[PDB]
Amino acid sequence: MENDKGQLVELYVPRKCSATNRIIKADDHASVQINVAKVDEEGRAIPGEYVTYALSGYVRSRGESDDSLNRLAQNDGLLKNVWSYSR
Amino acid sequence: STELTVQSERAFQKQPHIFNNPKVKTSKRTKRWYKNAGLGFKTPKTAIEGSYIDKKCPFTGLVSIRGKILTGTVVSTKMHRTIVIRRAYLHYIPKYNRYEKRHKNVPVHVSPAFRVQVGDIVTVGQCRPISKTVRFNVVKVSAAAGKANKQFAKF
Amino acid sequence: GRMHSAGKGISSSAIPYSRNAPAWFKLSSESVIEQIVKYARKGLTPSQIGVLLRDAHGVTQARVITGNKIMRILKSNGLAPEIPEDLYYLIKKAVSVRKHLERNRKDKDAKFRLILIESRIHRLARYYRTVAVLPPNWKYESATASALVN
Amino acid sequence: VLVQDLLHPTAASEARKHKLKTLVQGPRSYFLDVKCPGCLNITTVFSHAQTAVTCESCSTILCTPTGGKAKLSEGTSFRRK
Amino acid sequence: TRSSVLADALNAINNAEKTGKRQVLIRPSSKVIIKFLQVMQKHGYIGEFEYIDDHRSGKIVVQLNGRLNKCGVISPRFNVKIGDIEKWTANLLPARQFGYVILTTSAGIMDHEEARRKHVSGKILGFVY
Amino acid sequence: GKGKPRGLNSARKLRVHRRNNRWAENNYKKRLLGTAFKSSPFGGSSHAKGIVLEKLGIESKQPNSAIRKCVRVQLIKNGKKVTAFVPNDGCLNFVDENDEVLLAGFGRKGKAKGDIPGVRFKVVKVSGVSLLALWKEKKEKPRS
RNA sequence: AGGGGAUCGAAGAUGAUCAGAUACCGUCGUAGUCUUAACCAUAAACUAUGCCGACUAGGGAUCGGGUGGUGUUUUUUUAAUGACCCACUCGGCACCUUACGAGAAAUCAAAGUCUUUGGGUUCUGGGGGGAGUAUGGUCGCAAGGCUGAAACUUAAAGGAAUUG
RNA sequence: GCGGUAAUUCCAGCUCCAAUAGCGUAUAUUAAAGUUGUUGCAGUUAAAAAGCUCGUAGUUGAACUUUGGGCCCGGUUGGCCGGUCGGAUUUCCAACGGGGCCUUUCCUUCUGGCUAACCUUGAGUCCUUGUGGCUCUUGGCGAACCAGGACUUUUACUUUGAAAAAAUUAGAGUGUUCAAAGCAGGCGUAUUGCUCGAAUAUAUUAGCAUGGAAUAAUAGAAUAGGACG
RNA sequence: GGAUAGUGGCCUACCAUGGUUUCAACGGGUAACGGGGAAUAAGGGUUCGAUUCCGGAGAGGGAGCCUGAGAAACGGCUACCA
Ligand SMILES: [Mg+2]
Ligand SMILES: [Mg+2]
Ligand SMILES: [Mg+2]
Ligand SMILES: [Mg+2]
Ligand SMILES: [Mg+2]
Ligand SMILES: [Mg+2]
Ligand SMILES: [Mg+2]
Ligand SMILES: [Mg+2]
Ligand SMILES: [Mg+2]
Ligand SMILES: [Mg+2]
Ligand SMILES: [Mg+2]
Ligand SMILES: [Mg+2]
Ligand SMILES: [Mg+2]
Ligand SMILES: [Mg+2]
Ligand SMILES: [Mg+2]
Ligand SMILES: [Mg+2]
Ligand SMILES: [Mg+2]
Ligand SMILES: [Mg+2]
Ligand SMILES: [Mg+2]
Ligand SMILES: [Mg+2]
Ligand SMILES: [Mg+2]
Ligand SMILES: [Mg+2]
Ligand SMILES: [Mg+2]
Ligand SMILES: [Mg+2]
Ligand SMILES: [Mg+2]
Ligand SMILES: [Mg+2]
Ligand SMILES: [Mg+2]
Ligand SMILES: [Mg+2]
Ligand SMILES: [Mg+2]
Ligand SMILES: [Mg+2]
Ligand SMILES: [Mg+2]
Ligand SMILES: [Mg+2]
Ligand SMILES: [Mg+2]
Ligand SMILES: [Mg+2]
Ligand SMILES: [Mg+2]
Ligand SMILES: [Mg+2]
Ligand SMILES: [Mg+2]
Ligand SMILES: [Mg+2]
Ligand SMILES: [Mg+2]
Ligand SMILES: [Zn+2]
Repeated sequence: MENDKGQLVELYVPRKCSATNRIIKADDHASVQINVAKVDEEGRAIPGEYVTYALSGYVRSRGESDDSLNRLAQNDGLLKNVWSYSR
Repeated sequence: STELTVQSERAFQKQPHIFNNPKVKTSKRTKRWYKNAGLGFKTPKTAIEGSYIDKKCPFTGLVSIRGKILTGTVVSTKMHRTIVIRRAYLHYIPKYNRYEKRHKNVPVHVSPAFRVQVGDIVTVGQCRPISKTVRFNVVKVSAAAGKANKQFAKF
Repeated sequence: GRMHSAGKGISSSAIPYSRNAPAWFKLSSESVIEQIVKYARKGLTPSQIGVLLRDAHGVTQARVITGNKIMRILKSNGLAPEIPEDLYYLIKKAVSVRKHLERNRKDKDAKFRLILIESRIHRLARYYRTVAVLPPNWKYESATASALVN
Repeated sequence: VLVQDLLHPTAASEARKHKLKTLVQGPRSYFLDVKCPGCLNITTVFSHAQTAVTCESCSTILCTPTGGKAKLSEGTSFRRK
Repeated sequence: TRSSVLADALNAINNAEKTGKRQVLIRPSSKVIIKFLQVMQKHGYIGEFEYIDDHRSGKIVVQLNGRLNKCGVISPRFNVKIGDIEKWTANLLPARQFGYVILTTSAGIMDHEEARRKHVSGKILGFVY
Repeated sequence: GKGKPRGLNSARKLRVHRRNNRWAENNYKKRLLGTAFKSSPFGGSSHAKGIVLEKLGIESKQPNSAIRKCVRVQLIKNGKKVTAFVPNDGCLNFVDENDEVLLAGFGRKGKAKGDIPGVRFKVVKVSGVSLLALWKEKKEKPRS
């Protein structure tokens, strides 16, 4: 959200649901920020290093929190099968 | 409208100053006068061919066409030698930013050269006041009928 | 829809993508077009023919094998009825309903049913009349209507 | 739900759906080469007769009409083409 | 009976954007619907749509993304007059700086701004944001 | 769409349907029926001069109690006869019968003022002077 | 206007009750109640909720139709049947739970997809009282139906919910 | 809503507020009013869905027909440079529009008048090793519109333009001392004159003129009474 | 055909049966001259225009006419009414 000459005006470029890309806002004390763990060679799980996803309060409310997560973490590589594009 | 007779009046019908000297033996009997009214309307040969008199014929009469050229669907053919078209049109009501159907019934004189039936689209031309109401004249028939000879009987 | 009730019955033919074919169908255009007219003359409505040819014969849809609706096949063979068959089957009904009401003035429900039917009739004709298949003046009439079907 | 392939639905969920409410709607009746061994030459029948089909030569019978599919009479075989 | 095939297509889209979805199946397609769905993706308010060819009138499948708040249609396709196009955008677009009234002109179905550079006019179809 | 036809060509319906429902518009009707010119004591005018018949003492409406001193007036232009209030303390001694008062409204569009029942007019001047003036004492009532 | 007139029973007459008691309770019982021929056209004629089309969400029942099964039961010799079971699918009458949503709320899968305000269309309402009154027209044998004002008056009337 | 004996509402005194050469009051209308609702209401219970269904006028009404690709011409903003003594244009770049082509493709149509344009070419060349460039007659462009014949399915919408009164409105110029105004005025050799002005826009529903060919109608070849010849 | 400056049911004679209408004819109301405009300022609107410019009608109500290029004139006439 620029300005006349360059200059990033207006505070706060808010988050964004990964499922729906609708805006995660402030009084949305209902949404979520899942951090999955970046593992390495044999079980060990590299702390402080994540793959993350943010889901709107709305999606979680409509119950779609699980299924949509599945698809997200799988076509991001941390699920093999489970999910299916067809139905 | 006319048809038949031609000389069916108390008065003798004839074109003004279109003399035929009987002394001079002829094969057409009556010399006839016609004109091309202009503006791109063929003067149908049934004006030239014909025998009707009609002093209000735009092709064989003393009326002249000028001013508005209008078109309308023929809606009534019940008066001798003059019909009444209905020109319709949508009218804009600006508070509502929408239109409504209105119409007018312009009465117009029609020359024997044309045969018109009800429904035909016509093209009229303005002329001098010809009667109490008619200020236009049939100048071209656009349609024909309504595919009438293809509404007939059984196989 | 359901133009004279609160019926909402989705119910139809689900007709092939295969706008030609069927390949397992031998025969010929000759064959059916002939076969069509045999029943035409034997006195059948294009509907009954389409139905008979669909079961006994392998005529999936008579157009797909002769690019021609049956009523067109019939018309072009001078075997086409006075008035359209749906208008006919309509009128026919309104008659038999009427003959019921003659014998039973006491049946207001028939009255009601009759109205509905004729109002379908009346509106149908207006179509057929508009599109030139019935003379610009054709009318249905209780008086004459019964003689009109038989 | 929330995201799926409307374009490539499964062979089984496209299966159970109504005949009009499928992806491209099509028929689901079939056709039959029907035999009653009294004959040699078999006749082609539509799965939902209406017209109780009679055989080629003999006025035998064949099938009888119902609500939907026809009931084929007694000792008969068939095929779907 | 079914009376503005376009207006239905926009509603479906809107209701799947609301319900948080990412694909709509729309019926029965139309030239216009495409040339509307075209402007939408041309300013990237939906993803890609596919025409499936029932031998009937059509089906489209819009994959969309959620950048869209509201596509909408103007039900009596009023006549707009070169200067009143500002007035339309005014009444129904969220801000001066984005989103288009898409409308119908003799020179193509086009967002109001393209309809400015080309300097044509015609009827009003729908809008997007 | 509930109600209104949305058609592009349905203007006639829409304008006429208006014309109609305007009649439930209270003052639109009054204005077209010419209620002003017809009923109502004043001609439609802002004021009217008339003449005093009797001095009256109207008891106030609840929950108020008093006696609200008025004049029955027979309007000149009109013949029509009207009761009207004589405002402020005293004033009713300025009036006397058969005098010529100028009436005016009460600013309620008809509709009697307050705890006064059915009086819709007030006095502004007697014998040509202004009631106000006389009250204060900037002026004195004329001859007879 | 006939026929019918068992039953219950507007009116009327009584017995009781009551300060009274033209009533409520009990008795008697006319018209009516039923039917034919013709009227009348009104009901809180109610879901107090227009019709057509689309879209948006979960669940178990059920009514009618149909598809599917090395289902159960009927036994005969297996079948055929018929009823029953389970999966589905249209289309019914509904109920359940939610509420993305809607509402002033009560509540509502429509009363939702509306200031992010436009699918098509019909009708009605515009403070309360005056008053469904006067009037005219029209329909009716009548009773009455439809259409249907104003003067004047008046600061509330009303709705849903909360606490008492 | 105050007043029935301590009146924050009356009658006054004091003090105070608002507007001020003006301020009150009556009546009307307009805004507030999304309480007339096209934009923009409401109708379960607040006012309000006809007992029901048919149905003419009226309003409304599914999808489908030249789409996609290639080439040419020259515009108007904008950038990176300025060549130049504030603004200039060529090469470079995008980006936004307009015109005309070839893709099986009426462009109404023949009969010359006419040509502005290249498939031309007749020479060669100012000059960057040349398709960078235009003057230039002798085979080969139609449409740019003349004018005469022969003919044209109907609309709606939309663009642009003519024709148009002034005052009024919006608005430029100008120091009526300001201003409401007005259309004046401004410069000198103020001794024999110099000179800027008296804009612009709106102007619509209809009519006319013209560019468009999406959206929405209308007409056509089915008893062939078809179409070109 | 007459009449007019002239078109025209303008009038007459003869002849026909037409013209308008839910897209509101016809009738009623108007405390109605029409327009340029005026008031209210989100827009869409609502209301208003007797009244400085244009057009129109009148000159107590009606009719009739002279003069003249031009009047159905009224600071012209003639009649009836008031
Ligand atoms: Mg006649
Ligand atoms: Mg219906
Ligand atoms: Mg349906
Ligand atoms: Mg069926
Ligand atoms: Mg009312
Ligand atoms: Mg008295
Ligand atoms: Mg008087
Ligand atoms: Mg009895
Ligand atoms: Mg009693
Ligand atoms: Mg007693
Ligand atoms: Mg009694
Ligand atoms: Mg009722
Ligand atoms: Mg009930
Ligand atoms: Mg459900
Ligand atoms: Mg079974
Ligand atoms: Mg009170
Ligand atoms: Mg004291
Ligand atoms: Mg005191
Ligand atoms: Mg004081
Ligand atoms: Mg003030
Ligand atoms: Mg609008
Ligand atoms: Mg309201
Ligand atoms: Mg109510
Ligand atoms: Mg109802
Ligand atoms: Mg009715
Ligand atoms: Mg369409
Ligand atoms: Mg213009
Ligand atoms: Mg000017
Ligand atoms: Mg007659
Ligand atoms: Mg009316
Ligand atoms: Mg007047
Ligand atoms: Mg005026
Ligand atoms: Mg006026
Ligand atoms: Mg006046
Ligand atoms: Mg004039
Ligand atoms: Mg005069
Ligand atoms: Mg008189
Ligand atoms: Mg005079
Ligand atoms: Mg004079
Ligand atoms: Zn057999």
